[PDB]
Amino acid sequence: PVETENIARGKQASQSSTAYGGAATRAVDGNVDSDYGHHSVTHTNFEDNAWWQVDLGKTENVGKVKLYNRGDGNVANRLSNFDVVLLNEAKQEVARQHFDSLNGKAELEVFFTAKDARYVKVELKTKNTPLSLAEVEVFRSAT
Ligand SMILES: C[C@@H]1O[C@H](O)[C@@H](O)[C@H](O)[C@@H]1O
Ligand SMILES: [Ca+2]
Ligand code: NI
Repeated sequence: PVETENIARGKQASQSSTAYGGAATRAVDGNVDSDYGHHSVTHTNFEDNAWWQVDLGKTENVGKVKLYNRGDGNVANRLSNFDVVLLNEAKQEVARQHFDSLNGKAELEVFFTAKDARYVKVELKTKNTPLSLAEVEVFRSAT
């Protein structure tokens, strides 16, 4: 049971690198449109262990992180073999979940057990592959 407010929206975002103009802030712009050509999907270099991060700006009790995959050009499978990580204000890991695949689905819902975190990170574990996210949404645990 989570709150409805997407607390990642408009927050400071960063990523390992930026390519094809795929600014990290596109994942927190309030637009889940997954077509790259519509300018709301991020893109890093083709590199090893690409990552993307949002800073929630303070410590929040997180219950759910929802990822929206890229949908055009059939390169959806680049979001595979990845971690979703929650960090504290000191940037130490407080939670981590591993996923093989989204299995063709446009989105993934990730449920955390009432974790107090300031940062949310997506980390690819794969070589020479870019990280592209249409959107990352984060919701507080319902109190
Ligand atoms: C933005 C570009 O989109 C194309 O469809 C891909 O083939 C390229 O690899 C790159 O990701
Ligand atoms: Ca977006
Ligand atoms: Ni179009």
